[PDB]
Amino acid sequence: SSDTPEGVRSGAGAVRDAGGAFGKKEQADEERYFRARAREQLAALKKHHENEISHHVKEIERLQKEIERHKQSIK
Amino acid sequence: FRDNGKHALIIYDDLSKQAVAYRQMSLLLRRPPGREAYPGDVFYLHSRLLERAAKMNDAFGGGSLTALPVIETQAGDVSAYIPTNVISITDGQIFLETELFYKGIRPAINVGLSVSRVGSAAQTRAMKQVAGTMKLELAQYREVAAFAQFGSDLDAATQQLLSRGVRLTELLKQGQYAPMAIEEQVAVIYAGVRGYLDKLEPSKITKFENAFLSHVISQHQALLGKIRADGKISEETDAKLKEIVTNFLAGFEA
Amino acid sequence: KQVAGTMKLELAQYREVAAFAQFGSDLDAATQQLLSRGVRLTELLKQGQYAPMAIEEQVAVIYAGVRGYLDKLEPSKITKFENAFLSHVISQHQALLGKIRADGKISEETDAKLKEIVTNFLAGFEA
Amino acid sequence: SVEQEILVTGIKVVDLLAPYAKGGKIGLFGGAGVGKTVLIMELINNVAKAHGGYSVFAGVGERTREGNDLYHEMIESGVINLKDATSKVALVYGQMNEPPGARARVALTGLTVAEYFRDQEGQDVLLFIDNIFRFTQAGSEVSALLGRIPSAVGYQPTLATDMGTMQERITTTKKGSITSVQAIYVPADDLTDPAPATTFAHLDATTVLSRAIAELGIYPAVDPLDSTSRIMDPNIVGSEHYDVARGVQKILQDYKSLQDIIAILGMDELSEEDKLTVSRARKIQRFLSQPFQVAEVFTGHLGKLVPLKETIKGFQQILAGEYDHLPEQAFYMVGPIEEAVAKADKLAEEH
Amino acid sequence: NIVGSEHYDVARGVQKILQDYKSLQDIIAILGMDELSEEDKLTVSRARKIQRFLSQPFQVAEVFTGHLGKLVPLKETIKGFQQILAGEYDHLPEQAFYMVGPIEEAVAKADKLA
Amino acid sequence: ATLKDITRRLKSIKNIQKITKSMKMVAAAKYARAERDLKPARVYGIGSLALYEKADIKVPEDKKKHLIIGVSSDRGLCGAIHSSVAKQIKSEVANLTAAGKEVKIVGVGDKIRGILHRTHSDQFLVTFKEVGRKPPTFGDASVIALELLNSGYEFDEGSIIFNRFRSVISYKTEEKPIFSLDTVASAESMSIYDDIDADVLRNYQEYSLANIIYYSLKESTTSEQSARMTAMDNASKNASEMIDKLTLTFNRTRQAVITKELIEIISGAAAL
Ligand SMILES: Nc1ncnc2c1ncn2[C@@H]1O[C@H](COP(=O)(O)OP(=O)(O)O)[C@@H](O)[C@H]1O
Ligand SMILES: [Mg+2]
Repeated sequence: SSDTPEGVRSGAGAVRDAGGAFGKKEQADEERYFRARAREQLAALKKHHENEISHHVKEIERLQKEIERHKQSIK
Repeated sequence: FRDNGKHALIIYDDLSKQAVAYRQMSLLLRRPPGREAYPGDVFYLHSRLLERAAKMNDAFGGGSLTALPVIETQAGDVSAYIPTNVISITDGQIFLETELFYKGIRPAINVGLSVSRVGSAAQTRAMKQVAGTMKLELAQYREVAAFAQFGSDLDAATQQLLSRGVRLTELLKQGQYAPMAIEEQVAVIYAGVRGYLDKLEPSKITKFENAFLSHVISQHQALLGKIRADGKISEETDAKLKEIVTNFLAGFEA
Repeated sequence: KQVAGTMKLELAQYREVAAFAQFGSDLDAATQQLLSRGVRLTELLKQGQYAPMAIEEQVAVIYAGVRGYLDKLEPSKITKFENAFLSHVISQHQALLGKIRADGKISEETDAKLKEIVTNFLAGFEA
Repeated sequence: SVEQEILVTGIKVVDLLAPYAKGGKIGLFGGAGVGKTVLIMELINNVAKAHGGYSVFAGVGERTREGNDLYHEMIESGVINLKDATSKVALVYGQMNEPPGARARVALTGLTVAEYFRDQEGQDVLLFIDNIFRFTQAGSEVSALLGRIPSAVGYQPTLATDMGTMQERITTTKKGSITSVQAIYVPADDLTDPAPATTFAHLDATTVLSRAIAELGIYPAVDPLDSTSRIMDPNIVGSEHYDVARGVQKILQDYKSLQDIIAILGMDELSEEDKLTVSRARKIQRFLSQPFQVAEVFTGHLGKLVPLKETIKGFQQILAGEYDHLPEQAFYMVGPIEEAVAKADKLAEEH
Repeated sequence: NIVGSEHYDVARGVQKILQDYKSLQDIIAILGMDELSEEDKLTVSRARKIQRFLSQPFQVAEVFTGHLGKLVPLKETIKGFQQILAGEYDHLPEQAFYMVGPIEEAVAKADKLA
Repeated sequence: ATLKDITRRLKSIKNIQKITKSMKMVAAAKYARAERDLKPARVYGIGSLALYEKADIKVPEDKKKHLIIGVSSDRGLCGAIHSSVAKQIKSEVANLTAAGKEVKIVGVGDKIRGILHRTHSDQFLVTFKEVGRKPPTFGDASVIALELLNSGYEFDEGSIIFNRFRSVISYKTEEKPIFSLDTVASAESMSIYDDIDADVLRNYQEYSLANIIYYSLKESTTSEQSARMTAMDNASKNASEMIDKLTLTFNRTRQAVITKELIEIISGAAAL
């Protein structure tokens, strides 16, 4: 009874709207993934938080070389 | 009591039978029916009752009057006419279910849905320490512990947390007509959240509890009297309990 | 009537294969076509509030999508291309948006002239 | 008066997705226990202290307990002064221990004090009413005793007439203005009930609180795909505010089509583009939550008040990809986006 | 304290295994039996031996089906369910626990089919 | 029970009916390619079997060490593919470890290691991952056979267990033996066999290890796809029978609330 506007139809994202045993098979499945990516990315925050100083560091060295050029021009 | 100083408590068992005595009594007086032949003012029937449950100020006497209305519902449906009219008069609820009762959680309280406007959070000072962390460790459990079909293995990642729940779920079960005290509650809850039970088996924690509880009332009576008197679990009181659970765990099963 | 008889049919074939689009790359090249053409025609029909259009201008825009002059583009570049195709044809081709508003029917002498507008605009657009 | 404005309250769901208006009409929907006495007592803190004009709170049939907090929550906060004449609020209280003929006329004692401040004095007023469903519902308690045949589901046959007699006196004329905030109880979470569904036309702005969201800990509970304002318009709020809030709502409706796939295929079957959607959408969903100042007795956190220029900038970057390298627990219950990287460093130090 | 603490634990322990068969009927009907774990293919096969071991032939129903009405005593049901909960009969099929009296007829009906 | 609860449950299974009927059309194409690729590699495993017909070699009496290899995918929802291999594996290590030989298993793919990590958690040399998401190849069999040598474990007898694809409905789990020490590989049938040395038989048997894993990467991938088609048809037939029984309950429950609210009005007028 779906090929008619009078016959009722369903929405998008209604499986988790019921609250059955597929809505809790999916609410828990998402926590068993996005809890273990939360410590792949909590461990690599030691490195890249030092790398953003290393990039800044890189820039600093570059700018000091330019200064050096100007200082030699003056000389 | 309440208008003279003291503190009262009142249970209505139940309030779905004070409504069908109003539907019948006021149909034979020729009053026109509303929904489900209930009268117009069934909301006014329950509301003028449940607002006397006050808490007076201290320049009147300071007395209180709690109320615990019971409501029976049909087929566990909470969206009926007389349920929803009395959900929205009370500060908080305790949702008792059937699949909790039969799986084994007895008292069958849905601790997920049993919301409560906490009442200015007058839990008590020591229970705030151990059940503050318990509330979050159980909430962490319920998001992640509903598969019943496993394919992958993450014992360092997930299986440590869900082992803290079943030790705290099977701790929460109780008997009947034997209610505990609050410092006998702080002791048994201390041993669950502080990791001192993850080397048991969950089919032995209900056996672990009564052997623990009989040991502390008998041999450690001056310990529990410093939790009830001082209110809090102090840092030196944290020290003394650290041995007692481990001394008993050294010789529990032998 | 001339352009919507090819359009109402082809936006109806997209509705039957509209479930496959979520997780699909291992399908047939015909089914991967209906997911392509049907999502360009959906992007044409978007329209901002309080902007009614003249009739023969809509026969310009819909002639671009249903004939094949939008398949080689990106779907967030469809709702930009339509606005740039209209402002070029209002100003520099106003004499041909009154030859449909008078005659009514697209003759072949106009069906061969809009082929030399859309393809000679689809070159100098992507910049 | 025909003019529209904007109004900034400080909340990242109100100010981003359903913005208010100076003089508009604002209704707070949602069931029982979802957060309507908190969201209406937080806006009393935010707006009704930094305001030059006056305010009126009319209590139409609610708990007499909750009518003792707001009398004492605003004596210590300076809005009521019990010795001098510099108070800035007026209270009208007829509660749910009252016969149902007197719970139909405190809705009208409210907007008679809140009209002398608009018409007679040329001032600006704010109108706070909680709860306005008890005006309708206390008219169904004396319908058949008056002598009428009852209509559909049990309401009186004069529903949309006694309501619209009242909800047209709350307007902004050319002598003053009124900014009205009304809490609207939805009975049994049923929005298609005739008492709420005839109130969706007397209002400029709707903030609909759901319950399936506040069960996930997200607070304020406000539904992103069901709130709506009139001034969400690329000619009043600007064409940068508009492009953001029509991409937050577009990525949250993209989430629900994936949640039906996850329930069968599982999370580690999806492609690498659709995994990027769920991670940002869960980052956006957690970032819409914000610790209010009145949750300093419930949660123990500290309160935020985010300006509008930071709200647009923070959400613009999560959609771009400039925080794809963080855990989701940083974003839960922060203010600005610069506090959501000061948490991802403390989580990595205490690891 | 009334029905005896040994009986009370076979009572509440056989409702626990019966509820857990009901709480998976959404997934078994759609997906299949074959997408379950190994612990929850052992509250399914043990709670189908328990449902069948609650059907008894009555005395008044001999004239309908031609099967002898059986009366069991109390102490031979508690003893006969602890040997399905502990897991002693996990090799016998489920057609043997059906329409029998005391538990020794279940192993006898299992002895017949071979 | 009420009208809301019947609707939200019926709306859910109308979603699950679409998803599993699309998911059958996805896996009908994957099987249709994985039927094509297997018949080229059918003649590749013709050659290594033809070695053992003309020279009949067996495992003679006893070994000091052993291997067990079991292939699978990482993906679920295939019915009885993974438990038709793990339960075969536990049917042999019980049969072994009584003749005294030491056994150590390796499971390529995640789903074998998931089943056998609670009882057989100790006999694991290495584990693999990421099998069968992309189509399996021959360079994939040269990573299994190369890391199997960077292990130190001298192995003198082993076997591999895979599902031999029979038809669209039927698969058969079979076993095939592996002769890996040069002692058993140089026996009485190898007396006629010429110029290969002990150092050349070191070379030849090692290419057979990459070979015989490749023959079992082409069998267990077709059977894992064609049981992902048949078990999705039966989740789609079992959803059509659940909504047609829930439309009828919805229709009676719709009609019985029109009548219920109408008698509340008829009796509300006539009581005046
Ligand atoms: N910041 C918060 N956000 C969401 N809910 C909260 C917050 N702080 C407390 N709560 C809880 O949510 C409940 C909401 O109830 P309340 O808003 O007071 O009444 P109503 O039933 O009218 O919504 C309160 O009981 C409170 O315990
Ligand atoms: Mg409230």
